[PDB]
Amino acid sequence: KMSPLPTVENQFTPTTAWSTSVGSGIGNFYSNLHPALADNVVYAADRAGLVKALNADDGKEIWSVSLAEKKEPALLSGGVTVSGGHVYIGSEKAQVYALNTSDGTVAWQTKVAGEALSRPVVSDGLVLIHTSNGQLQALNEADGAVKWTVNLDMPSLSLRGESAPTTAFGAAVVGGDNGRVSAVLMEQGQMIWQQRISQATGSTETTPVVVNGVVFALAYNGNLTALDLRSGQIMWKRELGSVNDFIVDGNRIYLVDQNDRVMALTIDGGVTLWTQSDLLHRLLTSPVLYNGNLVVGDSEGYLHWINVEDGRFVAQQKVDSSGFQTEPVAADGKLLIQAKDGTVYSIT
Amino acid sequence: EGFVVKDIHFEGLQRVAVGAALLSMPVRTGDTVNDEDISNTIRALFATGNFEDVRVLRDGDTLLVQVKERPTIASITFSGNKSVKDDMLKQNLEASGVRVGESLDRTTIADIEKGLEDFYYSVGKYSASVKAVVTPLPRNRVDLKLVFQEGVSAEIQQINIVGNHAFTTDELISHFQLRDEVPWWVGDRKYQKQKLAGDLETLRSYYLDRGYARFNIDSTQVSLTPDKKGIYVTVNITEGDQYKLSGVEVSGNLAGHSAEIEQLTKIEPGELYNGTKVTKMEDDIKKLLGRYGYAYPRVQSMPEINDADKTVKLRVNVDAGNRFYVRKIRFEGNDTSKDAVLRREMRQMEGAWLGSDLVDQGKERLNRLGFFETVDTDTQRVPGSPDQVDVVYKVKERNTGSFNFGIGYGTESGVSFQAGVQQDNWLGTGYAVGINGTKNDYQTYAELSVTNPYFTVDGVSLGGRLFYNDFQADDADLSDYTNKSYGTDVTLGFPINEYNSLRAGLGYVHNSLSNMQPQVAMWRYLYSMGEHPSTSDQDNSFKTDDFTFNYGWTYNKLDRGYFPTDGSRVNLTGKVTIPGSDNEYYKVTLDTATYVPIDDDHKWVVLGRTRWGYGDGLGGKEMPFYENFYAGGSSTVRGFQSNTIGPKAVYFPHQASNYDPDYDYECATQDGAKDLCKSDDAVGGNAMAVASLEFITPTPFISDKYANSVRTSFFWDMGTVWDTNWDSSQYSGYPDYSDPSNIRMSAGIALQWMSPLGPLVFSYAQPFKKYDGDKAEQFQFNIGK
Amino acid sequence: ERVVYRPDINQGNYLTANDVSKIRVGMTQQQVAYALGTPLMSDPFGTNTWFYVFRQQPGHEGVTQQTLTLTFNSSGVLTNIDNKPALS
Amino acid sequence: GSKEEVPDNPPNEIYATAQQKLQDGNWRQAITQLEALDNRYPFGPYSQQVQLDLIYAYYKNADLPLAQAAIDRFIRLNPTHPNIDYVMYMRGLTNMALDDSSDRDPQHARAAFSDFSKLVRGYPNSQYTTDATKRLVFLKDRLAKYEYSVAEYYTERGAWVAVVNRVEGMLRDYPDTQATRDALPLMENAYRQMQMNAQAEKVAKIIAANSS
Amino acid sequence: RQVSGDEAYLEAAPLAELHAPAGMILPVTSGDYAIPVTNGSGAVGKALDIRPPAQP
Repeated sequence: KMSPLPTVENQFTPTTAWSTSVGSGIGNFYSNLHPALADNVVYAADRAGLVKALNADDGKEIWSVSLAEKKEPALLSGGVTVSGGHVYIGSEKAQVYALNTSDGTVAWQTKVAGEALSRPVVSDGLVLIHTSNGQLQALNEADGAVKWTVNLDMPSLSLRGESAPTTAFGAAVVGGDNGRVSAVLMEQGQMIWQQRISQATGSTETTPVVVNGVVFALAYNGNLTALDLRSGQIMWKRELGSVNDFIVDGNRIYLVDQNDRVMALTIDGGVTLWTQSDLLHRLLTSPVLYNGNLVVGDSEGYLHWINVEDGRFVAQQKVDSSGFQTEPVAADGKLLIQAKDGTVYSIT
Repeated sequence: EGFVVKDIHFEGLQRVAVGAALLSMPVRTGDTVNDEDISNTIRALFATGNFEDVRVLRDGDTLLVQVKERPTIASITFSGNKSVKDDMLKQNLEASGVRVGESLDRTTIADIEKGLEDFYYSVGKYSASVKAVVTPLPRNRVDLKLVFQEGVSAEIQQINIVGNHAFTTDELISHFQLRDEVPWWVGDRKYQKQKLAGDLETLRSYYLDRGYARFNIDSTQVSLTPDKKGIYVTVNITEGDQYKLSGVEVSGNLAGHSAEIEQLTKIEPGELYNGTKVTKMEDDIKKLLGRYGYAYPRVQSMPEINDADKTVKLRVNVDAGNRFYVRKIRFEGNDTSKDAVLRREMRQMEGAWLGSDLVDQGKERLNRLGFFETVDTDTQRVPGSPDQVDVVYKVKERNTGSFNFGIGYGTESGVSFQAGVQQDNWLGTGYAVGINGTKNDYQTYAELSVTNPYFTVDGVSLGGRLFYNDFQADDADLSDYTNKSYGTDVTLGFPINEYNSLRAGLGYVHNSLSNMQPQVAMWRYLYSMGEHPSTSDQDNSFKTDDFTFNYGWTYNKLDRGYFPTDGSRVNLTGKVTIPGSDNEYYKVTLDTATYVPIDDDHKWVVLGRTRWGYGDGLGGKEMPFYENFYAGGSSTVRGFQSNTIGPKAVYFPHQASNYDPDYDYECATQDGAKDLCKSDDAVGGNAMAVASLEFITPTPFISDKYANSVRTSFFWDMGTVWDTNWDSSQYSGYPDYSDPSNIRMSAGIALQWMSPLGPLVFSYAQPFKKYDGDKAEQFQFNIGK
Repeated sequence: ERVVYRPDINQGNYLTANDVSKIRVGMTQQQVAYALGTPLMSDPFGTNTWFYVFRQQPGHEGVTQQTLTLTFNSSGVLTNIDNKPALS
Repeated sequence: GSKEEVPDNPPNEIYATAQQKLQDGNWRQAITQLEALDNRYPFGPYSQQVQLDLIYAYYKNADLPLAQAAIDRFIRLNPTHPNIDYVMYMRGLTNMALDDSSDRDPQHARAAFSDFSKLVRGYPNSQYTTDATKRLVFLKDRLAKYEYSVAEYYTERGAWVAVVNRVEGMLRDYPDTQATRDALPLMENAYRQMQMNAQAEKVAKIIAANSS
Repeated sequence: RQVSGDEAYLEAAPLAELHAPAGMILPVTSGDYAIPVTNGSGAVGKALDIRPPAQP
């Protein structure tokens, strides 16, 4: 049922700059632990509690601390997002860690509402955490004090959360696990508006982007909508798409759905440009732009470079036979990714 | 004026005859019909379930009816069903409305799909997608073709508890059922997923039984991965420090029983809050009022909190309700089992005043029989009465014709084969017939038993038996002899209590001995019978017919059936020969096993076992050696060989067809047998007394959700067997086999679990107090039998 | 008998001492039926009679049952009341 | 070990073949020939004969749950057919065959009693009335015999109130049955156990005035 | 194994109305479980052709 590895005449040779192993990884457990690049330094971690810091050029150890005691797994599954000399990691034991970027020591720790699966989001002096029990909390960047807490309504059957809230003009636009994308004030946590995007075939059974007063959010079933930043009213609707995560480049939208097919849409009405169904029914991660091409890693451990204007495969390379689960990172002209065993990979 | 129906007419009637459609019409030929009666007529033809598009309209003077019948189902072919066979898929559809020969509503095709999907959510196929394909035919027909597709299943991958600090997360998930952390192959509990359903109530009872009276479960999330093949479970809890029970106040309508309720709701202040102690008081009131004739008493408890003293005052509300009487007690679904079989397991009587608990216990006694597949209760209000009710039990019977084989393994007896066939409802009278056999390294047994559980209307049982047993002593680590035996045993079982039961009955047993190696102790019994065999021959034979009266008493107050942590088990079995038999003896066996805990959690148990056995002759004769008692092995005293504890054989100088060629023998004339010979071969005795004492400990190298499955126990086993008829004077050169002071002791470690191969039990012992001839067997196991 | 298990045997009527006072001679069936109702035994045929049998023989002893017999007339009005602490 | 599939044969050929399978006694193949004949032509000029012949085939081949279903279909679709009286009769035989020949969930004979009753009420001069009446006498006897067995157990148990209420129920519904007269001493005794000699005497008067 | 159309029902004991004493009478007979008087008379048991008749 899984579409086999497509045959690609490599336009160029995809290579591994450096490869550093980090802990035992996350395994077959669906987490979100992906590396984070900042000031030529790569921060990655495994679930067990091991947190490292690597050089973005060669991948050498600067510091390597563990977040476990007498060991019991720290259960890191949320992160990592790095800002302001702080490394924020969310665990499944209702904890939020803040590590200094210098030595890797704990600045502060905060007991949250539930399983912090969502990657932390840093806007203003607040750290946005979205737990599994539908509790959007904002922890103070300074000391970690829980400033406010928003109860996003819980569904019957649940998914792995999840939504990393985006922020624009006083508000934190976040998605729900029920099918509603919400917008709340950053200081009070006050509800502004709510919009429902989901269809119900009873009883048969998510990071948003703000582009010029337009909020883009995708439904858990795979319905796409453009939302007005002010009212939250739906502008246009298309019934295709899904998790994992999408990205918006200028006036085009590239995304990967439940059936793991890659396609490009227009920012205007969402019309189709091209559709790639050769990586069909594999387990691709999120797509990210790296020097003109779309980069996606599947479950077998192959990366796939795709031409953005026709959907043609540019390149294909075996990187780690352990496979790929978490999302890649393409910043500072670099390209990172973490296999299921915890090994971090720089590309080309 | 309209509309005078001069005539009726139909168009489109195929299967539905004219009379069948002319029947359901609320308007008929000759009537005066307007738009209100036509709308009622159309909606009436629709409620017949024969058409999908009905149309009634006027002609000049004739009321014309146009219809289009529902497509008749020609066949239902399945395609892609791997987990479910085609035959049961048929029956589940027929019990839902759709079947061959009948018709389908094309608006219910989607409901058939999602209806069959739901069956794949009963089991773990959360990705199932059954597609229905409808295809027309020459005449008004249709072939339903259900396309099945399941990519599955889901092993729930993690169970996590958030908000716990008093107890570790792994320790809490050790008590349920259903777990999923790590499904180790050791470990038996398997990790699939369905409705919990009250697995929180165990976690609820865990905190509540230890004082946390405010313990509240905020939310429970059952997570799914993007691939619909992975399940998580997250339960958020909120514990509540320490709470002492200060007092209990009773409120509500008490039905004038305030005097005795204060007793049921009394406490000794101040002691720790206990949930099951509160649940007990709730049911004690419900049972007290039930005694005073109350059908549905309702008792509720709410803990009023005192944060100042960290104590809890229990608020209890009582509502006795009303009285109800049972008119008839009916039984539906028993096409085989006669009425008396089901009605004999009741505690709510017909006519008598109603008791809700008495009805529920009626359901419990029925499924405990295991005669039925499902047992449903239904208390119906008798028409035209405020109180009289009918308690009806609906049952779907279960096939009690079972073929059951079995294999085993253990140092005590090697590989063991159990094979037979039992019918627990022949032919539906409650009787239990069964031809069962077994195979062992030193014993083969086969029987034919018939048992009536309700010989009397009170519960006394009468069981018949017809057996056949072969015994080889040389393979049982004893002095070489063979005892071929058979006979019939009838017995009565007296349930004097749910904690105690008595046994009594007669029995005939024939023992044909053969191939007995001549030795002093064995030969002494032969003289007492009146036999004089050769002390130089291996060949011999002895047929003995015996009639025996038997009595037995079994006491069991163990809390848990598998791993006892508190309680005691006592069994006493006695035998005696009634005059007229060849032998004249009596035998009394006593087995005791008591468990005593020493903590709140009952994870430190001190087990003490004792086993007593004694028997002797009556009128000059002596107790048969094939009724001797033995010790040593996996069950009696660990650290010794099987049946090696006790007397040893003193063989006579003999010569036999062996054929005396080259290898080892015992006191053989060719190997120079001039006089009596001391041996290591045990024979057991007519007097045995062993006593064990083990310290059950928590298993120390796995602190996951495991330790509550495996049980370690450091033991100190000891015992002794002797012969109260051994002439210590005539054989002064040989050890005294009549002294009970020879106590053999031992000590070691044990292991227990239920494995894929079966229930295992390891035991590494060591005999520090041993005597001459005692063969040591330190490592012992048992895989099945 | 002596030592056998014989669960609990009750029969259809529970009569407390403070509920037999509600019935005074001259009442209809309705009143008697919502005071203590419904008396399970009405015998054929010519006579009307409500037989209330507080039948408590669940244990091995007693054997403790008190019976309450009521008699009306042709128009369903209480004429006779018969209470008896049986049985000795 | 029957054979399932059916060839695409001429209309009369199959029916003439199915007939010979019916006249001989081999019902298993008679069904299969007819079951495919009705599953290809449901509203022919004589397709109602096929429905009639099917019911007879299921009944003689011990296929009762299939017989009842075909019976209900013929009644629902043809409630005024000239031979609907015969279908009602076969309906009664089916429920009667689902019985004892024994207090084993008597609803199958209790439902059979209703099926024959509807036959004799609407069709007194039916060709099956006399035999149906012979069965009605037997069905009424065991429906009373069921209550007797329930009364006999409660007699052994000691539920005297349940006994007399059951015999009263017997005397009400089944007064002219054999089991009723045999249940009369059970009612008298249950009265004497509750010290109701005034009532047991009434029962004794009835027993003395009647011999069974 | 299930029942063949057999003459087990022709063995049943006939119906006889229970006589009522003086100063007494029986419980009222209900509508259901009552067999209407038919004088017949047709063939019974194995003598009754239970094969489905039809013409044409």
